[PDB]
Amino acid sequence: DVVTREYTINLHKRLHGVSFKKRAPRAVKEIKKFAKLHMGTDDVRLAPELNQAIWKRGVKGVEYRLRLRISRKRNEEEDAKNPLFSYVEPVLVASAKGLQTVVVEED
Amino acid sequence: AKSLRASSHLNAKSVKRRGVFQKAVDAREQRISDKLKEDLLKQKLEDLKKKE
Amino acid sequence: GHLGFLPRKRAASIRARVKAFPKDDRSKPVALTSFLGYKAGMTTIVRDLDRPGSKFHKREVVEAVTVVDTPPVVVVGVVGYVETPRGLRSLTTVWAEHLSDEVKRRFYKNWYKSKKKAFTKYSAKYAQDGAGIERELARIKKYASVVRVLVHTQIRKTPLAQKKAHLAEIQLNGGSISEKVDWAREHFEKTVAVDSVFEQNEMIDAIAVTKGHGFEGVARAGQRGYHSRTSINHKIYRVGKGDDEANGATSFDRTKKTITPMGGFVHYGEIKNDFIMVKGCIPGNRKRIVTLRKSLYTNTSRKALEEVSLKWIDTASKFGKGRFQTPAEKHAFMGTLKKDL
RNA sequence: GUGAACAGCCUCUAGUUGAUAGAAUAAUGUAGAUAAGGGAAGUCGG
RNA sequence: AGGGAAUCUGAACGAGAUUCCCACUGUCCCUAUCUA
RNA sequence: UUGGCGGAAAGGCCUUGGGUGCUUGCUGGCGAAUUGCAAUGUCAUUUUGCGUGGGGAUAAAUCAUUUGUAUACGACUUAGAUGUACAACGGGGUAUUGUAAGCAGUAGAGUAGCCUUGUUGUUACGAUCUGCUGAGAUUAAGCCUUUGUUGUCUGAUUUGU
Repeated sequence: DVVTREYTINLHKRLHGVSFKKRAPRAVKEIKKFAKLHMGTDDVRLAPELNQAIWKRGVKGVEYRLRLRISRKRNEEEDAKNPLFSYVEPVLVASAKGLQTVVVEED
Repeated sequence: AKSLRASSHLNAKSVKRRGVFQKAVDAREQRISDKLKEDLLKQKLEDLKKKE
Repeated sequence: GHLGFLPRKRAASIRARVKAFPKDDRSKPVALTSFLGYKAGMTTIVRDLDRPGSKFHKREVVEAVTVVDTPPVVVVGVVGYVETPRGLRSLTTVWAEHLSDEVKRRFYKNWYKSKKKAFTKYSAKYAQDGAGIERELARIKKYASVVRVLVHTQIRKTPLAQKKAHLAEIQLNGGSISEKVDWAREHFEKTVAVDSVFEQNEMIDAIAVTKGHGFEGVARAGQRGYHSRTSINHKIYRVGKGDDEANGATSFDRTKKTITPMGGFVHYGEIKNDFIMVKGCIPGNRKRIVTLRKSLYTNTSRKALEEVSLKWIDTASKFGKGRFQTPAEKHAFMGTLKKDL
């Protein structure tokens, strides 16, 4: 089932007690793990714009709550994770603090 | 100082334990067992709530 | 260190079992000898001290007490033990025919995968005029020098996210073994309250598995913590009630409040049921199951005979710093706020 | 370029991202901090 | 626009040495916690 | 087959009877040999497996994920096949810091600037003070609570008296 939702992820919670040199790469791994939790598929692909969003404040200053657009799709022929992939994009907001997980209407 | 296992202190404490010192515990026990007997009747009323 | 507390190793389980019991008098009424709950909490009390001979006679003393949460223990069985030249030997246990979801959970390590087929043939074994159950109860009453009660805790009424209750064994110090096994017969599927075991001004010995600190480095390196410790002579200051509001109310304070602090205890919930407020500090941490036995012997000094006149219960915020007893006193002192109006 | 300054801190031109990785994060060890009250009582010897 | 005062040594000295007076500190009483 | 008894390892002891073979209590009649002059001459009792012909009974554990009362790793405590279930968010509390961003003002040193040469005259610049503002931010990661919204519920192995 190809379904797209949006999610606020508490990166203050997951990156708590993590060394300053390794927050941003872990934040990539935490977003991937979060998307694997919610979509039930292995291949979590990430937007290059989302990568720009994480790594904005260097390595030591990744934000507390980020609002994402995790999207289930269908993966093409010659695939090892058979046969669905998630794709995570950022969405524009002044503050991500205080948003409900909402199903995106596709047109 | 007299030890914890000093014979005379054990005998003086046995002089205590045959007086007030046990009687208060033997009154407290009766009050505890009383409320325990009171705890059967409440639950039996909640048996009769369903039996109604 | 202390060579008695050896080997300094990790315990068999979090629920430490009680090693010894209070003796026995064969003329006393039937009453429980040990109780269990869930230790979680610590708080400050003031009281006027009627301890004559002291430097604080007719003065006021502040002191630290601990709040063990104790939901009403439920009886689900009875054990009979024969006296042997080899110790004791359990010859027959008998159960309650219909047990909770909590205890049938205690019988499995993986609860969700199972067909939940625990006591199906045992309940079908009951399914008649008794006949075999009364046979095993005759077996207990005929022999078996001591009789212990199988109980369990009400885990769901406690804010713990565990769902899985603890089985225990509690002996009876009420004389005539007939009255022991027949008290049990009157108590299958039924529950036992706290204040039917304890009251105020009563010394107890709370046993607990002592707060694990893990690996540590003759004064030797190895394991520190997670040991099963028995601490004796902690005075019960208050027995409480769940339905009764104003548990935090004393003879003096008399404000309608629960002993539960603002935003609850740290790492543990509120209190929604019966509790014991014991003086000093019980071993183990918060969320820890403690088993409270009673004294072993007649332990009367003036530290055991005196009556406690509780003056005030501190219910201020333990999480952070303490400034207000009630939420009502926070917004009474504060005035009115932004999101209020 | 800021700055009184060859102090640093930031960059333009140009050139790199090479050094096994990943998962955990308890004690110990080395190094650096902070600490009630007292202020060398430590130690042969601040 | 860290002090100060004496003395032993080659009146100030010289990161000379010693002693004392004043100040300071986990050196210690007595360790506790955090980071790399 | 009627009970009674036995808890010290009871696991056995007595007893009520009906049937049922046998009895060397006593007396008869058959059969044995050639295993050749001896050769343990195998008749006991365990633990099983394959076959039979009848009864009976309808699992959990581990891995994987989670939990954190546990934790070097093991191990331990938890949680999860339609629920006062769990996960993510979300709200409410409790705490920590100390008045967020933005905007406005008559509060304004000192100045530029129109000349009505000012007795809060004026237009503008204008540290800071003041107000919206105990606000704003953070608040579980090892705090509490959950009538909100959204989703998950099924993968592999191993085990027999």
